[PDB]
Amino acid sequence: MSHEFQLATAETWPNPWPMYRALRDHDPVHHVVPPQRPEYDYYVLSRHADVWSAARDHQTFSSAQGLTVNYGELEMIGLHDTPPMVMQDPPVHTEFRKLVSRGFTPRQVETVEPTVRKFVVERLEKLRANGGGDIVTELFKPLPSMVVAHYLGVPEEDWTQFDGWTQAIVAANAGALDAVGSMMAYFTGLIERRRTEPADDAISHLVAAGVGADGDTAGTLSILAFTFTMVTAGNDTVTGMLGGSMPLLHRRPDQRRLLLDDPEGIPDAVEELLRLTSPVQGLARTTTRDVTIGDTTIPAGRRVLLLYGSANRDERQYGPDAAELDVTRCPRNILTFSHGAHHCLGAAAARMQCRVALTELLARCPDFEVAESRIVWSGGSYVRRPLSVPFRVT
Ligand code: HEM
Repeated sequence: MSHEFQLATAETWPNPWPMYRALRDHDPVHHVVPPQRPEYDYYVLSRHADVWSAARDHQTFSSAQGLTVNYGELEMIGLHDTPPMVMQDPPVHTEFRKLVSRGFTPRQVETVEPTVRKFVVERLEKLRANGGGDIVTELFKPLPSMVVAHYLGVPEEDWTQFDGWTQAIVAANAGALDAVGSMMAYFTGLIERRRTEPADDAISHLVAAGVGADGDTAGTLSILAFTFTMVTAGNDTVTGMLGGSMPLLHRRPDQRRLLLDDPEGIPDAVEELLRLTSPVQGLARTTTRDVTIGDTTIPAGRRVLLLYGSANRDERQYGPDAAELDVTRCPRNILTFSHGAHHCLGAAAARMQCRVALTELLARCPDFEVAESRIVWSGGSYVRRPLSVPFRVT
């Protein structure tokens, strides 16, 4: 047990909630001054109201210096020259987002759903036949990779090779030189193909809109950067949502009962699971001006950690039962996908995967066991996701 603020590790991901509660109740605008590195001080926002408003306010809370509390981030990763879309502010962010958004419509979520369902069924049946097993390795890891592949217009025949690169990158993001090289090489070819054979995906749309046309190397690089953004955005997060939901469901048979009796309640249940798992538990911003929130003034030029995971658990927004699973809650203004300019492009895709996985878990493996104490969590301070979830089926 610890109620003192610290960036999470594999060992402290099981139960960050009391720490968050202490912040919300006693220091909602919390100044962190690392004793070993006081020059790397930063601030932490834990309440729903403050996080909601800060996420929206890109003018005051910029994404352009990076999304971690590490002040050397952009040079450390090698993206200072031209940061990716998630590290762009408007207006730079706006045009590119408009173009790629053409590949994030109901059509793209709908076309991949039968493929998602088929894979979920295949893997859950294998688990059922074997009385359980490694649900993360066999389902919750590979599934989101296929969906990201779909959104990038990777042909189905290349999904296995694409999974290989994805896993190396995801593990490293939590070097991957072979993977980064293979992927950037593969997409160079695919982008070229989309010049003459455009489909309905985000890459096809970027190419059709003339990004990279007429020797615009920088444009082409932006498409390549977007592929890396997608791999890092759409994988560990979904695995976190899926794996993180398992103990929550297991320990509430009454809540499973509600959905067994009314499967049409599953979409609402997905929102509640997204609220409580909040796979992106926090991301940072940089203040562009001094800003006062209550009795605290955050100086210009400092990182501010937006604790989405805490905002999602704030009793001021969701009541004294905010810590509990209620699949009929219908929570509004969840922070799981942030809010404002950078609102997750993959929200509908993530929701669809959760819906299909939950539907089939209840239909195919209703009697299951999860030992929460034996879950292994990934390292990394921003995304909360299991590497392994003990899973037994009777
Ligand atoms: C449950 C799973 C997911 C969670 C919790 C999640 C969370 C988020 C969050 C919090 C942001 C905003 C980042 C910020 O505040 O700076 C974001 C952005 C983004 N996400 Fe997701 N995401 C998920 C799944 C996905 C999927 C499946 C995809 C792709 C199909 C995706 C693609 C993106 C992209 C491209 C952005 C950048 C948007 C922009 O900066 O304008 N995400 N996501």
